[PDB]
Amino acid sequence: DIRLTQSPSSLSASVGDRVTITCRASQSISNYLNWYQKKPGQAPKLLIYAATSLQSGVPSRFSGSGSGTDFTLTISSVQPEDFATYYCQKTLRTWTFGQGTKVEIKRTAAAPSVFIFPPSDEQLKSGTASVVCLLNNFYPREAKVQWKVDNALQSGNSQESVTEQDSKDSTYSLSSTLTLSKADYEKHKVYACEVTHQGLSSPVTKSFNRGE
Amino acid sequence: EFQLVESGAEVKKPGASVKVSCKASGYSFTSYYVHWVREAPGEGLEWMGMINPSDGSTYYAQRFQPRVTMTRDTSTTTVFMEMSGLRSEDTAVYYCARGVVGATNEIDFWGQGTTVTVSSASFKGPSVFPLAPSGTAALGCLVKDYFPEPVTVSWNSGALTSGVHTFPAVLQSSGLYSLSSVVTVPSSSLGTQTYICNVNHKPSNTKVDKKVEP
Repeated sequence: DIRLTQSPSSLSASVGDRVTITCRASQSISNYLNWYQKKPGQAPKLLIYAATSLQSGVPSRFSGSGSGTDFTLTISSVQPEDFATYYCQKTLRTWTFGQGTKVEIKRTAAAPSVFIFPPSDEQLKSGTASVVCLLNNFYPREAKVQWKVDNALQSGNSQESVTEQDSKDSTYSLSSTLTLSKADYEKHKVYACEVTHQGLSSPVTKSFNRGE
Repeated sequence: EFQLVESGAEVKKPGASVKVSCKASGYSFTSYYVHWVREAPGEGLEWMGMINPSDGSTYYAQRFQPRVTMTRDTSTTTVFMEMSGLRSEDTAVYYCARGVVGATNEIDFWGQGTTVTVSSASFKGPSVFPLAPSGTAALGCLVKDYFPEPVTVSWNSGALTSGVHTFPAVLQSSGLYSLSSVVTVPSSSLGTQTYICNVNHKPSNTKVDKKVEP
């Protein structure tokens, strides 16, 4: 029926900041809007119900406003336990959730430490080769990794994962894996990982040569 | 004291059906609605529907309407969510939650959630490969070709917790998962210290210890 749009998708903030999150409804949904906090590995926690009402046991720094089509969830001063994803929910007819706004911790830029791992000899026994590229402790999250085999750009044949913000330094880490058959792997000499990141003046390349 | 205990993690073949149970306790069963909400990996919260355990009245999201049936058993104060024609996109954690409706409208209490994984892959313990070290040195463990989730990796039992990153797993084209766990250590240690990853795949009763050498 009625769509819900949340803004922004991603937000960065420091402890004690004031953060504002927005939910826009495609039609008037009046009062019927709730706000949730959701951290990874747990069920959602209800913060605000009926657009403006504070749920019992929720700290006062949380508050909601709006009616009709436009809703705001603000946190007056962000406390370190407040870094989570936030959802709005229509509580009318279909109880549709919004997309979620992820509230992450702001910090100074940090360049990734870059590492390349050739396949191990025991993995090659299996007839598979996996080259792993590690991007360690970087901020902000946005980064770009490129695999180049014999200086030829690779696309669509690697997998990657990113950690959540570290609990102590608030940086991210990323691992990328290029996987080939032992046959293919033995057909090439040079395996390279190119990384561009705003903490880097120019792109960084780590690489190795199979026979060496 | 309030409790919504959900059925344990389940793996189902594509095209099959799943029936997740929600046993409620610690409050009067007929006085609250039960909601079902799911979260597929990398997606946001998705509301599926409601049920009134007083009458058995249901209200579904249109998106799940023909595949999802919710029922209750009042004698056992238990709610059920049945989903048919499961596809890999139905792989998610499924929550049930207790909710008041009408004069006030909110979901106030939540279950622990149930992982349903939808795949044709057979259970399989991981192959563990070393990520050999090449002022600080990184080394690690490539944990390849296991099913299902999850795997735990620790270092040195675990004397080493610092600077460790265990990456979220990826689903490979094979239908098996794969991840890396990396740690940074002093380059000076590579002559003295032996580094072991302790990989534990509980779902297959598999434990692997791989020494990572320079």
